[PDB]
Amino acid sequence: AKCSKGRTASNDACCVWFDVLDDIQENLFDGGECGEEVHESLRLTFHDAIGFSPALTRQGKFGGGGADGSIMLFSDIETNFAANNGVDDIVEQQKPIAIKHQVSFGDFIQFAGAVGSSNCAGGPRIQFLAGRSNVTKPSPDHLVPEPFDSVTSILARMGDAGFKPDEVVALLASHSVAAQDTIDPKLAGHPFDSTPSDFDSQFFVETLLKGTLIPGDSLHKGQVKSPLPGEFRLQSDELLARDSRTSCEWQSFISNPNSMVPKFERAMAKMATLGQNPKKLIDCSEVIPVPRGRVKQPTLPAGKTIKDIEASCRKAPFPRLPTDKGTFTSILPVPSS
Ligand code: HEM
Ligand SMILES: [Ca+2]
Ligand SMILES: [Ca+2]
Repeated sequence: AKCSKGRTASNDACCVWFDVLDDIQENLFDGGECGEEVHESLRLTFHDAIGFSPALTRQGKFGGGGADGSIMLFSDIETNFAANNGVDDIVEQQKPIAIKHQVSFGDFIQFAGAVGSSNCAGGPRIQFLAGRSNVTKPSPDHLVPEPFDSVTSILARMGDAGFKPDEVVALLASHSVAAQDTIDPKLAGHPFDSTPSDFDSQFFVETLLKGTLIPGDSLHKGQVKSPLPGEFRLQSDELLARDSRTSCEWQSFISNPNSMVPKFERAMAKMATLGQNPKKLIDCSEVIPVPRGRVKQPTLPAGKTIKDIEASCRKAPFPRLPTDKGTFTSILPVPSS
């Protein structure tokens, strides 16, 4: 099929997505940047999709429709769930764009996450299927993991949704391009790793450092001490890096950084289709841009040593990494306008 600007797709119904791509790249994402709107859009993929619970369905209760646009269509309900603090900003930015292009909310949310992540250095190229229906119901509350939930709780929730522990760790590669706004609002924009525009393994390294700093005036629910000026640390990430159920796979992204993109891609393709049958969607994956940037070598931050790493994988020692020279410079907050 002939799409706009001389582009083609095997299925004519993919053509619309090239026009959505141009709009979000130029406007929402300020010229194809891996910044604030990308980070928010990637988080939104999870907050929409994870509202899916076979455990509830099996007890004769509504379990949620998964990657169905519900968080957007029913934003008034879902964005007031506690675990959805901070999501309404991006939902309200995205909603009129989906409507103006007459594409479904569920499809738009996943598309924005896939396009956006491809803008990050060394980023993924997530599969993109289209055809999700807008006709759904609001998610039940209490289906989105919180940063104060135990590893047992997070793994049981994610397991109900369909993800093994290794896949939970892979999905958390997203925290390599990520910041917080609502855990400590005064430190809004402080990222989870030193490189929030690079889809790299710094998140996995830096979460294994000993927490030594309270970045603001106090700690807050869901937060623990951070290791580096400018960085923010979630309670949950700290625990998952160190728990025996997840610690080896956490370290695996440091030992074998080349695996991060493929494992994230596979887990995201699954997440993006919770509540859907791919065989009844169309494959518009070719619309997603090809990411740029090499696989970076993970390093220890300037001023840190191996003694600062709380190595937690029983079977295998923490890999030998280079250490950045000199003294550490505080990590810049992520810009937002
Ligand atoms: C496994 C349990 C998870 C927990 C407990 C968790 C928790 C959080 C929290 C507390 C924040 C900061 C929210 C705020 O204060 O602004 C956050 C941000 C983020 N999360 Fe996670 N998350 C998890 C899984 C995921 C998954 C599966 C993805 C997507 C694949 C994801 C993508 C992101 C992104 C990209 C951000 C950055 C948002 C921004 O910069 O505005 N998270 N997460
Ligand atoms: Ca949903
Ligand atoms: Ca990073």
